[PDB]
Amino acid sequence: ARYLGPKLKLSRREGTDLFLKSGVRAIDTKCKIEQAPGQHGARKPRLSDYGVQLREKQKVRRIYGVLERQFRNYYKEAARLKGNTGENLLALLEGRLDNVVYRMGFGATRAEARQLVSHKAIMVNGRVVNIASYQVSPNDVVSIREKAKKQSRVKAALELAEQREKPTWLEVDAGKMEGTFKRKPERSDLSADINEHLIVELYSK
Amino acid sequence: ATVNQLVRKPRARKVAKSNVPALEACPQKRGVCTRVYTTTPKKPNSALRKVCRVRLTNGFEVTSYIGGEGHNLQEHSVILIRGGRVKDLPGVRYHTVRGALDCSGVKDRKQARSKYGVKRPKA
Amino acid sequence: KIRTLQGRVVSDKMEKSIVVAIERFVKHPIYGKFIKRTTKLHVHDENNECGIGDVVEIRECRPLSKTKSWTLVRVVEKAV
Amino acid sequence: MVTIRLARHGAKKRPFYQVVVADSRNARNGRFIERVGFFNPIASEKEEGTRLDLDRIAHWVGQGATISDRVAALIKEVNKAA
Amino acid sequence: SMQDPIADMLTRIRNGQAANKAAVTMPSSKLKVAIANVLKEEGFIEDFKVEGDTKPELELTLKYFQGKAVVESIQRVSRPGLRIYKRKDELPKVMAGLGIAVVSTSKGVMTDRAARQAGLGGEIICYVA
Amino acid sequence: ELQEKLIAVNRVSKTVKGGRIFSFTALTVVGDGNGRVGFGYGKAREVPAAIQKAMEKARRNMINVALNNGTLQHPVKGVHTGSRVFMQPASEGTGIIAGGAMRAVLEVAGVHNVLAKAYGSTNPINVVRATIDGLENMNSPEMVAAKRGKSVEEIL
Amino acid sequence: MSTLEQKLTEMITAPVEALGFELVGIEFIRGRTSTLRIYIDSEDGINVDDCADVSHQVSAVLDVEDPITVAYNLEVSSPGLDRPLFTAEHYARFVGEEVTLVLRMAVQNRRKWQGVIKAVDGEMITVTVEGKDEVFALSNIQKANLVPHFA
RNA sequence: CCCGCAGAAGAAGCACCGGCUAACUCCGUGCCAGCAGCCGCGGUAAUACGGAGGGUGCAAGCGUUAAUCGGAAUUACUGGGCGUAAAGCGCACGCAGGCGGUUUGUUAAGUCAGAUGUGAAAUCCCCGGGCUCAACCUGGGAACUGCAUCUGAUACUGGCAAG
RNA sequence: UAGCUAGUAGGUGGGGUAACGGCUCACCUAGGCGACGAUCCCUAGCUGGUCUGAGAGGAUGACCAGCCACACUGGAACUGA
Ligand SMILES: [Mg+2]
Ligand SMILES: [Mg+2]
Ligand SMILES: [Mg+2]
Ligand SMILES: [Mg+2]
Ligand SMILES: [Mg+2]
Ligand SMILES: [Mg+2]
Ligand SMILES: [Mg+2]
Ligand SMILES: [Mg+2]
Ligand SMILES: [Mg+2]
Ligand SMILES: [Mg+2]
Ligand SMILES: [Mg+2]
Ligand SMILES: [Mg+2]
Ligand SMILES: [Mg+2]
Ligand SMILES: [Mg+2]
Ligand SMILES: [Mg+2]
Ligand SMILES: [Mg+2]
Repeated sequence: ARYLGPKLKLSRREGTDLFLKSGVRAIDTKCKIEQAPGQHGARKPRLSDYGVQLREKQKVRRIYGVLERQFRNYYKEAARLKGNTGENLLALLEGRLDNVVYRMGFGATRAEARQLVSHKAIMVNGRVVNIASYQVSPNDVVSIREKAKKQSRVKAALELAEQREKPTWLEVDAGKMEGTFKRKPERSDLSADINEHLIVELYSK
Repeated sequence: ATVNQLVRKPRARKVAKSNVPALEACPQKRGVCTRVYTTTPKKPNSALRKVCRVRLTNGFEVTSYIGGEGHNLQEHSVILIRGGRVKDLPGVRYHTVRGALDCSGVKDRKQARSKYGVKRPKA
Repeated sequence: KIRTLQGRVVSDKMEKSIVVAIERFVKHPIYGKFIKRTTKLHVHDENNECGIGDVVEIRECRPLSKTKSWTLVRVVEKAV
Repeated sequence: MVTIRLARHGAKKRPFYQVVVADSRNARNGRFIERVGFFNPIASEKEEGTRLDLDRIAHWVGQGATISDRVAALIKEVNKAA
Repeated sequence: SMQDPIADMLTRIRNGQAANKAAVTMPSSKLKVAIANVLKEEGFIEDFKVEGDTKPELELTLKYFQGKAVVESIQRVSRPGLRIYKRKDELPKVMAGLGIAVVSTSKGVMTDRAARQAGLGGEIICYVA
Repeated sequence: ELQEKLIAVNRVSKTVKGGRIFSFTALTVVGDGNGRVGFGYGKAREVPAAIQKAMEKARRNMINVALNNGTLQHPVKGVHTGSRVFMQPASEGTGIIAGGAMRAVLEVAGVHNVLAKAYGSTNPINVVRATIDGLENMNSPEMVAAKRGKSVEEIL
Repeated sequence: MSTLEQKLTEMITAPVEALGFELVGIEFIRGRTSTLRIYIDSEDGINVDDCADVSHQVSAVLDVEDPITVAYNLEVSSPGLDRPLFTAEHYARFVGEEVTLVLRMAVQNRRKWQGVIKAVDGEMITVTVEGKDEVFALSNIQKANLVPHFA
C-alpha cells in the first residue's frame, strides 16, 4: 500500500517540484520538469476546473504520500473539526510522524524518512513508534534510536536539511538527532501554492 | 392542494417497479436456456444479436443477451444471468455472465478480461 | 390532586352508564395544521343521572365492564 | 434474586467490566437495573480501573442485594485503597 | 368573504408600496394598531393614525428611501388556514436578522428580537423586509 | 486586474433557402473579485469572435454587490425565466458549493464561502439571468440602517 | 394465409440446405414487427454462432430476391423446449410427447386442447385429449406447440 | 511484546483513457463484427470495436450486478402545479367538515414561560483516556427534539357572556 | 373492503380468578362500533436504532440491547413461586 513507480513522472505530471529527490541536483537536470510524461506528454491539454480540483488533490497526496482512502479520512475528519477545514487538513497532514521527521531533516526524502519510521528507528517521547501515519502532538520530542544514530543516511540528510528553510513551529537539535514539535504549524507557516479551498470543493462534490 | 386537503388525503408516491423483476433482488440467478437464437435488425442496421430464452430457478423464462465472443450454448445449457439492459434490444433486460457456470471462457483477451472471466495469462 | 377529564356525553341508552366524547385539539404531525380529535369513552353513570350533550367530568377507575374504566365525578352543565 | 456482578465489555483479549446490579435470572450482558461503576483488569496504572459508587451499593445490599465474589474483592480494594 | 383582516392589511401595504401611494388606510382594529406601532418605531413606516368611532379606520404613511419603498417584502406566516407558533429558542430570523418577524406574545406584540430578549415564544404573524 | 470565465458555448442553426448557416453563441462573466461583476452573451459566426465580443459586453453591466468577506450577508433567492436559484452565506472557509454555471459567477464576484442550489430548468443563461439579480438584491447592514433610518446595531 | 411463404421456404431452404442443416419451421409476423423466425434442426447441436452463419447467408439471398418490400427484420432460431410442429412428419418424429394446438375457428367447441400423440397420419394427427384418441386436420389448426413443459 | 540472525532479500494488481469523466496514439478492423450507464460509436484511418505503446484512477484489492436513499423541487410540510404542456367537476344548492368582521368581560383549552418526573444501556456528538497509530475500547458530558404533572403568562386562536 | 356486532352493549345475581372484568352463567335492558375508516382483505414481529439526506423526510429493523411470539402439526392440561 504505497506508490512505488518512478518519482519525477508525478512532478512532470503535476508540473512542479514535489521534493521527491534529495535535492542535491535540480529537477530539470534529472527530467523534463516543464513537460508532462508520456508520448502525448509534450502537448498541453485543455483541462477543466474539475480537472484542476483533481490535479490539486493528487498533488497534496503525492507530495505527502497518502493513498486515496486514507486521505479522505483525514479530510472527513478535518471537516469535522473547528476552524477552516481545508486549513487544518494540511495542519494534520503536517502532523504525520514521517513528515515531521522529514521536516526535521532526519530524512532527505519523506519516503526515506518513512522507511526510517517503518524500520523502527524513531522514538516519540522516549517510546518507539513505527507507524508512519502516527499523528504527533505539541511538545512531543521525537528522537533517533541509537541502533541507527550512526546510520550514514541520517547524518547526510541532516547535512541537506539546512540547505532548506528551517521550519518554525517545530524545533530540532541536529547535535544529538532529536527535535521538538513545539507548535502546531499554521497555514502561513506552509507554502502558498496549495489551494485548500478547491481541495475541500472536490470532496464536497 | 391546500393543507386541509393533505390532512384528508396525504401525498402518495408510486412504487419503483423493478426493471429487473426476474431477479427479486438477487444479484444473480441461475438459469437454463430453453432456446437459443439470433436476431438481425431492420434493413438500415445490419448486426447480429445473440440471445437465449432461459428458464430461471424461480420459474421465469426470460431473454438474456449473450455477451458475445463466447458461444457454446444450446438447449439445456445452464447459465448464470445478471440484470443488464442493452440499447437496440426491446425485451433484453439481462446479460449472461461471461466466465462462470457453463459459459466458455472467451479466447485470450489482453484487456478487460475480468469482465469475461479470462484469467491473467502467465507468459 | 386527582386527575380528571371533561368530555361531553353522546349517549345514555344503557343502564347507569354513558358514552362521553372527549375533544383534544392537536397539531398535525407533518402538516402543522391544528386539528380537533375526539376520544369516545364508556363512563359509569352511577344513578343514571346525565342527559345528552350535558358536559360532564370523569375520572379513571378500575375496570367495571368489558369496556368501561371511567367514573363520572360531576356535571358542569345540564343539557339545556 | 437481585445481585451485583460484572458484565463483560471491551474487546477480544481486552476485557472491560461494568459492575451492575440486576436480577440473577438475566444474561451476563442482558438488562440490568443500576450500573454502579466499572472494572478494568488491564489498567496497568495508565488509568483507574476501579470506580465504585459503594454507597449506592451499600444502599442496595442494604436492601437485600447480594454481591458477586469478584466485586466483593473489588469493594475490599477501594476500602484498602483508603 | 374577508376571512382575514391582517393579510389584507399587509397586501394593502405591498400593493400600496408597489402602487407608490403616499399613504394607505384600513378599517382599524386594536390588533392592527399594535401591528403598526411596532413596525412604525421600527422605521418601516413614518407614522400611523386612527380616527372615527363606529368604524374607526387606521391610516398609514408609507415610506420610500431612494425612489424605492423601504419595506419591500411582506408575508403573513400564521394564517387562518394554518396557524404557526414558535418556542423561545426557535424564534426565526428574517434575512439573517436584517428583516423583522412580528410575533404576538402573552406580553403583547413586538419584534422577534424583543421576544427573545424577554425570552417568550408566541405566534409568528408576519415577516417584514 | 479583472477576471473572466467562459460558461457555455452552443452551436445554433439558422435555416436559409439552401440549407442552414450555423453560428456560435458564447456566454461569460467578468468580475473584479471584489463584489462587482457583470456577464455577457453574444452570437458570432465562429467561437473566438463570440467568446471575444460576449466577453466585452460583460465589461459593462458590471453591477457592484455589497458582499462581506467573500460571503453574502443573508440567504437570498432569485427567479428569472423559469430558473430558481437559492443561495445563502456559509461559514468561513466553507468554499463555493454551487452548480457549474453559478460557480464562476460567485467566483469572479469575490465570493469565497457560499452554499447554493438551482431549481427548475438549468439553462445556463437563465440561471445567470437569475443569479446576478439575486446578488444585487442583497442588503448591507447599513443599507437597511439607512433606509430604515437607524444605526447599525439599532438593527443589530 | 400464406404470405407467399412458399417462396420464403425455398429462399431459406436453399442456403440452410447448403449448410447441411435441416429446416423445420418458417414463421413471419407483420405489423407488431416485420420479423421472421426460423426453426432449424442440427443433429450435432445448434449454437447461436451457427445461427449467425445461416442468418448471414439467408439474409444475403433474402436481400436480392425479396419483393414483399416489408421492413427487413428476421431472427434465426433453434427449436425451443416448446417447439412448433408443422409437418405431419414432425408429428411423426415426436411419437409420444404432449403437443398443444388451437383450432383456426373461434366458434364454440373449438379444439383449443393439448394431447399426447398416439398415432400420426398425413391429414390427421391422433392426440389424446380427455381420454379420447382425437384426430386433427393440421390445416385447420391456427398454431400448435410441443412439450411446453421442461423436465 | 522484546532481542538476535541473514539477506533487497519472500510479497502488485484491476479497471479505464469520444462526451459526461482524470487520462491518446499506432496497427489491424470493415459498418464484418464487436462496444455500450446513456448519448452514441465502425469504414476504408475508428482517440469509442481488437492488439500495441503510452496515460489516468484505485490499490490488496479492483470491477460488474443487486439493493436503499440521494441527485428528484419527480407527491413539492419545509418545497410544485392546473388559460394552451398532465390537471377546474356542465352548472347549482346544500349536510357533515374547514374558515370567520368588530368591542368589552370572563375563561385558560390551544399557546407561551418555568419547574418536576420520565424519556434503559449501547449507539450518534463534544472533551478526555487506553491499545505503538488507527480501527477499537473506555470516562464524563451533551443530546434523546418526547410525554406527563405543577405553577405561571393573556397578545393571539378557541369557549362563555354582553355588545 | 361500508356497514359491523346478540355474550354482542349494559345492568342485576351467582360462579369463577392471585387479582378487576361477559371471565362465565342466569336474568334483565337493547344496545355497541363505524367516514376521526368500523368491518373485511393483503402484508409485517416491535422498539432503541441502522443507512441515506444539509434539513425535513425516505428506507430499514442483519449484528448488539429491550419486548413479544413460537418449539413437527393440532389440542389439552398436570406439576409448580
Ligand atoms: Mg488498506
Ligand atoms: Mg477530459
Ligand atoms: Mg423529494
Ligand atoms: Mg410541475
Ligand atoms: Mg371541464
Ligand atoms: Mg354555492
Ligand atoms: Mg368555529
Ligand atoms: Mg374572530
Ligand atoms: Mg440512551
Ligand atoms: Mg490517544
Ligand atoms: Mg376570546
Ligand atoms: Mg357480579
Ligand atoms: Mg361473587
Ligand atoms: Mg433533498
Ligand atoms: Mg441476526
Ligand atoms: Mg399447581
